[PDB]
Amino acid sequence: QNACTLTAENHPSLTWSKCTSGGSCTSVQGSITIDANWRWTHRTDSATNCYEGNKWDTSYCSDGPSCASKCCIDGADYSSTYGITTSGNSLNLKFVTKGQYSTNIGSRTYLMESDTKYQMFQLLGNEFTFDVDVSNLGCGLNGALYFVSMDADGGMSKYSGNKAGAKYGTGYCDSQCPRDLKFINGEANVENWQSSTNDANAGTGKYGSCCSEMDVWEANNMAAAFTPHPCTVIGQSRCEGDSCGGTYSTDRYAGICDPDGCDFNSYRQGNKTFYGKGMTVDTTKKITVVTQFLKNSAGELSEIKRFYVQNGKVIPNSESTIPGVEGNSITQDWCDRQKAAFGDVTDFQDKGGMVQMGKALAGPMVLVMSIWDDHAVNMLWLDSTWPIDGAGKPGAERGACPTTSGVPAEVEAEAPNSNVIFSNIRFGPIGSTVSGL
Ligand SMILES: *[C@@H]1O[C@H](CO)[C@@H](O[C@@H]2O[C@H](CO)[C@@H](O[C@H]3O[C@H](CO)[C@@H](O)[C@H](O)[C@@H]3O)[C@H](O)[C@H]2NC(C)=O)[C@H](O)[C@H]1NC(C)=O
Ligand SMILES: OC[C@H]1O[C@@H](O[C@H]2[C@H](O)[C@@H](O)[C@H](O[C@H]3[C@H](O)[C@@H](O)[C@@H](O)O[C@@H]3CO)O[C@@H]2CO)[C@H](O)[C@@H](O)[C@@H]1O
Ligand SMILES: OC[C@H]1O[C@@H](O[C@H]2[C@H](O)[C@@H](O)[C@H](O[C@H]3[C@H](O)[C@@H](O)[C@@H](O)O[C@@H]3CO)O[C@@H]2CO)[C@H](O)[C@@H](O)[C@@H]1O
Ligand SMILES: *[C@H]1O[C@H](CO)[C@@H](O)[C@H](O)[C@@H]1O
Repeated sequence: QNACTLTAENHPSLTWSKCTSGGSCTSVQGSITIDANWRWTHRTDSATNCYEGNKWDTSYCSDGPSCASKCCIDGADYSSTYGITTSGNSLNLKFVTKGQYSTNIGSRTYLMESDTKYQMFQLLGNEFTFDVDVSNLGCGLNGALYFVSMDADGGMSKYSGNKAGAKYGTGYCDSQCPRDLKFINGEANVENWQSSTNDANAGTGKYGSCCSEMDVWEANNMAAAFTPHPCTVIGQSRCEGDSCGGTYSTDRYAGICDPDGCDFNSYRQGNKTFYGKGMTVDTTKKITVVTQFLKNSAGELSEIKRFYVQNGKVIPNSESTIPGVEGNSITQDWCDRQKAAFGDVTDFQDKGGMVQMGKALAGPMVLVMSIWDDHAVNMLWLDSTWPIDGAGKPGAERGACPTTSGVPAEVEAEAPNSNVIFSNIRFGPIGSTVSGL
């Protein structure tokens, strides 16, 4: 995709903290950019849309390279159009933003090191911490902070058709191999475009974009999970059609990434009073979330540990109480037992498990922060009973939301002013971001 400048692109600023062994932390001046799929896509020579509603203009261009050449993405009106604001080390993403001519739903954003480069993190062996407020995030919504193995420049150095780069939030990928991206590998995803049946702005193209994914945080004020998702190809790669896998496909496991992950949800692991409104981890208030990516002596990822801090008390992750799935952290062995007790597909195992996730964590990964609703499962996998008839079966109950919650059109209409606030990002070696773990 080319880049256009009918609208100035000014990344909202966002500071974060790099911490050293001993607890000393240094302020870093970063910023954030919005993902290209939310941007205006128009012809390079006019304001005429190349993509509008849920369609491409195929009277103008009709294949990947030519649309990538004749179309561009433009700047983004962060606050008034997308409901994205920052202040200091704090980022607020609003759910539905109604402007004069348009309605924006959700957002996906990336931390920048510079105007043209995502801030890369190498997580293995290290510690990542942030504060989050999910208090205004109800059933059916997901405020997500995670890492994916995108390239720092959005793919510019790999794909000559991508002339927009990280500045315009290009190059996305995750463990769902998403096919709704309008540009992948520097080529517009216009071939075999099929409009979504329930999302007025979306469709899927011939191609999807895969890469490793570490879901540090997927949460609302009812339920939370952290989930590694390995891929048999570590970095960004293009997939084709149904072989992409991911959930907007016929066989979600048919592709190269694990679409389920090895998930830890306190509620799903059997502790229903640990996380929620006024609970041990109280979701009406700001929560500090600590994640440690531990190595074994061979240098592989052996364990993911979670701690919470609220009002100065360190709260270790809740004990999983599912019989046979004892433990409060994610390990290969724990994941084997979890999949067994829940009767779930061992795709995590088949695609390389912890060791394969650690290969991604050893490399650079992009930090992404988003807010969204779910046009496939109404977020029931996160905060409800899933499958909907599975009450009493181990693994089915994930939160206390009703099985009728989460329908995008309904939650968009009822809770449009929902929002999530990510703030106070701290990163460094183990023990460096919060004292007294
Ligand atoms: C869900 O996770 C909760 C936090 O991990 C956990 O709360 C903990 O409950 C125990 C009760 O067994 C409390 O222990 C208190 O009582 C014992 C015995 O009287 C004392 O020896 C302890 O020192 C303590 O005072 C913990 O305080 C409490 N932890 C927190 C952080 O509140 C729940 O038990 C878990 N629920 C399930 C079903 O496992
Ligand atoms: O097309 C321009 C239009 O896009 C809207 O954002 C879309 C994104 O284009 C789309 O990628 C995203 O898809 C997410 C979906 O909503 C979720 O259910 C789930 O599947 O994850 C997807 C992202 O990976 O949906 C949004 C909403 O349709 C903007 O809201 C809009 O302002 C803009 O004009
Ligand atoms: O991230 C983008 C994509 O995520 C989809 O949700 C996934 C979850 O990420 C995934 O963890 C979950 O996996 C569950 C699985 O579906 C069930 O079979 C269960 O038994 O085990 C897993 C534990 O949760 O699946 C969902 C469904 O795909 C969103 O649906 C999608 O909208 C979004 O774009
Ligand atoms: C069209 O089809 C989608 C496929 O996921 C359904 O979920 C929905 O009913 C939409 O109307």
